[PDB]
Amino acid sequence: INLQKAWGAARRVSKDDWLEWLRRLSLELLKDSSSPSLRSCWALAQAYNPMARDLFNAAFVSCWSELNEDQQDELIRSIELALTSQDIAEVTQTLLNLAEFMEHSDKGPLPLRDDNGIVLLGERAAKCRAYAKALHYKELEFQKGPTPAILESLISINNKLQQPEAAAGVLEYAMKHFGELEIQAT
Amino acid sequence: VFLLKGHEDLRQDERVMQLFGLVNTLLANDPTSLRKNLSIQRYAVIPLSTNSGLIGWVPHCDTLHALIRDYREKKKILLNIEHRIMLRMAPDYDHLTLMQKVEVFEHAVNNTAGDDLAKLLWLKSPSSEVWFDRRTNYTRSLAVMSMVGYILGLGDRH
Amino acid sequence: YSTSEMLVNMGNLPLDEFYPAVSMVALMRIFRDQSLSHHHTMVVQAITFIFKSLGLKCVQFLPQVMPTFLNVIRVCDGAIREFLFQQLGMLVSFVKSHIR
Amino acid sequence: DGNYRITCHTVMEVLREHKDSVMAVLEAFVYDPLLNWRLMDALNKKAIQIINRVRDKLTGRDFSHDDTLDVPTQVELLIKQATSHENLCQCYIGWCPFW
Amino acid sequence: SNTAQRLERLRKERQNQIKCKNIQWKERNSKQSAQELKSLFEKKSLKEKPPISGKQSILSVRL
Amino acid sequence: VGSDPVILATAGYDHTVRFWQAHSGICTRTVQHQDSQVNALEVTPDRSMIAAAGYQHIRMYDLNSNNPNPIISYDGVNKNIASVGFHEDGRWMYTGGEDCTARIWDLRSRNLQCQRIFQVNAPINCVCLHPNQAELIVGDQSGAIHIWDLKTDHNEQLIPEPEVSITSAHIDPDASYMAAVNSTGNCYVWNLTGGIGDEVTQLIPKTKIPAHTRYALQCRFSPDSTLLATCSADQTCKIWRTSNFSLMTELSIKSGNPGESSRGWMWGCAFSGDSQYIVTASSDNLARLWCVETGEIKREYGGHQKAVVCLAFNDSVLG
Amino acid sequence: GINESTIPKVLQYYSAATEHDRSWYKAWHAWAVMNFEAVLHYKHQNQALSKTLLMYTVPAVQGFFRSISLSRGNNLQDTLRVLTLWFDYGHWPDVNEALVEGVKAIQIDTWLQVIPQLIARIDTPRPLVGRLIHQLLTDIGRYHPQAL
Repeated sequence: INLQKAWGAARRVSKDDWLEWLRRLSLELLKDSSSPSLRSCWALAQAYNPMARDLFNAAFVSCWSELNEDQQDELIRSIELALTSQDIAEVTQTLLNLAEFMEHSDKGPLPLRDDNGIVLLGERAAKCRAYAKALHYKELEFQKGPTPAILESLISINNKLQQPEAAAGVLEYAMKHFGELEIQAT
Repeated sequence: VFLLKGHEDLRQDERVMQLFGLVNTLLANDPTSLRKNLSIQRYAVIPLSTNSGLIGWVPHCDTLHALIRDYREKKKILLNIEHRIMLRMAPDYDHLTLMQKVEVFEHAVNNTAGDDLAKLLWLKSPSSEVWFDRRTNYTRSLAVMSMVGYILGLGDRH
Repeated sequence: YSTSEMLVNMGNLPLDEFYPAVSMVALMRIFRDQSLSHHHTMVVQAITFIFKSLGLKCVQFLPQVMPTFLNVIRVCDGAIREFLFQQLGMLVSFVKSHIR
Repeated sequence: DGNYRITCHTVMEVLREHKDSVMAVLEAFVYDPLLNWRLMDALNKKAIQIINRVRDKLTGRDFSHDDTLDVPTQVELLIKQATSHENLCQCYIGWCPFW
Repeated sequence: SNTAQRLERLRKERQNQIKCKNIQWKERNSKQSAQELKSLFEKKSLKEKPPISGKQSILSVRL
Repeated sequence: VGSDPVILATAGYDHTVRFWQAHSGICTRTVQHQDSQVNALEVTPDRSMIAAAGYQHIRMYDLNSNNPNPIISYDGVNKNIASVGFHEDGRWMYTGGEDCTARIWDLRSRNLQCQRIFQVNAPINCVCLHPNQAELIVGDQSGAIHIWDLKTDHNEQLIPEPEVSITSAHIDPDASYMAAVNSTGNCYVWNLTGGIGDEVTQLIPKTKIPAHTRYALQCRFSPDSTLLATCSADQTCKIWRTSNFSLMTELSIKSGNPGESSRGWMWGCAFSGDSQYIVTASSDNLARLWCVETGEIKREYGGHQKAVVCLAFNDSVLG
Repeated sequence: GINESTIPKVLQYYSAATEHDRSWYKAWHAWAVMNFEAVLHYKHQNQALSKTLLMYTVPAVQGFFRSISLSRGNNLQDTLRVLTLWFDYGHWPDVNEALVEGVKAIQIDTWLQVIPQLIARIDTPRPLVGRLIHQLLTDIGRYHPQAL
């Protein structure tokens, strides 16, 4: 219930402030997680920051389930703002791992703008130099409807993933399972 | 750990293990094949008589049939949904002509989306980096046995 | 790889006992290194609370804590060793017959 | 058509380049008097055609004896046969063709 | 008794089992009647060269 | 009761064959057919007995009386029966089996031994009879059409293209063309024998009509030899003319909704005496009555519970 | 193709290649395999003389043994083709002298890969070829008793 103050600050502009905001958010979650097991580690979190980073995923899911639709909705738009604000790899990596943890859970991925925000996360991880995650999101978009933009994007990712043969298969897909005289020369 | 087999002739299996050993050597000294890390997994076969033997136990491996069965039962999905649909549309499936079986078979695969193995391999991957590495090995290891098995003429690959 | 498995909950463990599992591995990570010797005083006071809070469901965590906990007492020196014995005396009072 | 087909092309080229090496081991296998009984269902006449079939499959003269097929064309024909619905439906039920 | 009931029970289905005519395929033919085959199954009724028109009377009474 | 000028019969996976009439949609009689599925059924020229063949037995049923049992049954074959047929005078019955044997059965209960056996290397799917009752056509799964002549014991082997299995073949009653279809939808038409005297059995390739992109199931002519209807697996039936082989009328049963996804194939078709109304039996557990001009259906029959893959429709010769 | 005149021609080229540059694996192997292919061509010819296959079998055996000692690690094909001639044309006295010197010349640690083939034909009914198998099997047990 008090996570909104930790989330909704909007006063973070410098890189250090984002780092301070991340540790304040991580510290807040351990304080009230509706589980005595996580509360006991709150004291060590203040005296040791690295032990609180790996507990961010466990703390977040505990509080997120308790909140109702209205409370959890405000968190979602705060996460969207955090993702589309800075370009620091460290901050994005923490949020990227949170999304993957929710997908493996049986409750499904956390809601976002469009289809759990696969489009937003897909282009966000490209600049973070984590192409394993980026390829996964692009394939999810392809399963719904193939488009020339997606086919071009898949070729680029595989080329920088040291898989020249995998990118070759994408071209053959457009040669026969797509309109002719449409493949760009690039 | 071994697997003591009875009432089975393992002399033939010993001879095909030697054949796979030759294929591994052939792919080892090929510059275009060595770089892709192509190989065939083998297990020890020690025959003891004309109808007995001793097969080595390969760890960390589970059969495909049991792998799919666990996934479907967890998702509250019947193990033989596809088989039931074919029988529902035509109970005498085993007696239909060649053209009629195609209609029943094609109808079953269209009403059920086959992606159990695709999602199974991802839910067992701790991260996305590991998931991509395992998928690449799976694709290029199934292709090797398909061509080698074709030359050897392997059958009954249930 | 087992530690990495628990961080993502690959076993689909229910959240009721998932939190003690993920908390335990995090504490042991900063407990196996002699560099963080100053934090060893208070981390044990948190481990003993987890065992007390759970009760009979902390048995499966014994194979993780005990091998490291006994090793630390052997190598640590000073007033910490006298404090660890009292804490070790509280852990054996929670799990009774499984310390065999 | 990506990793799978390209890998199949690479493996087939290796086998055809070393045809003699893999033919010698198979010949010592089929021509074993005490081991070919299960494949016997003249006396060695059937063993002759088995080796002939293997040699044809290693030269591309398998689908049609009239012409010789290259690796890309031979692999393409195998893929069509393996995934064709006409061949899959005839399989045994326990084989799970639909899976 | 036990088998007495079965004996009369078996007769009940015997009455209804004689209502079907079964013709088996014997492996016999006119193999030696090569010359006689020109008329046994080789009638060759080449006829009906003249065509006849119709007035759609087949469906006239149907609808 | 078969004491009507026109009769209609449908059968399929429902294990029961329904007898219909063109005047109304009511079902006259229901006959039972256990532990088998009907491949194709045809009525004897005497119009007093019908034949149903499927899975190693050809059960014969009565029409004048009301007997739901197979009064006459045939056995001996070890595989399915592709199709059956009768001589114009009802002397002998020719049956095509999946066991690669095309044989002729004798309808006389005496030691006539008028049966002949023809052997091929591949299982057959369709058997056709020449209008003069002197020649016969055998088509296997290898795409090779064997023209079998009854006068002699040699059969010419003709194959338009290999690797493709043919499904149906038919000859118009007026003996003007000879068409057949294969597993890719191509409908090959050859000019039939012009040697009516000594049966020189010569053939030439007349035309090829590219249509039916999906599987082609059955092609059949019309009594007036002016129409040609070919079934297909894409739920569409196209009627072709004998003048220039153009699309005369196109028939379809697709609902236009992507959520169905080929709900049922279109198996068989049949013409009437005047070649005006056609009867079609699809695998959607129902049969429809169509018209060659308006396109829109005339009547619908939905008394079956399972799919129907065969139908028989004959009427009076005059029309 | 391999004809009655092509085979004598190609043997001249391969024979000259061996002497020009010895200790070449692809040189001895190509000449040795051709002789093995030559006898098979003549064997199929006369089944549809003992002294007509002798001029090709003897050089083939000598050629394979040279290649075996020259590969030392990838000679599975070479060590297997020897058994084919040994078990089928080893009953003639002229072939025995080439085989006995070859076995002694080559290293003992080369027959391990072909142990299953040797055990299969222990019971050959020809005493001239049967006893030759026993000597090397005993020699294998002398050095590697736990493999046999």
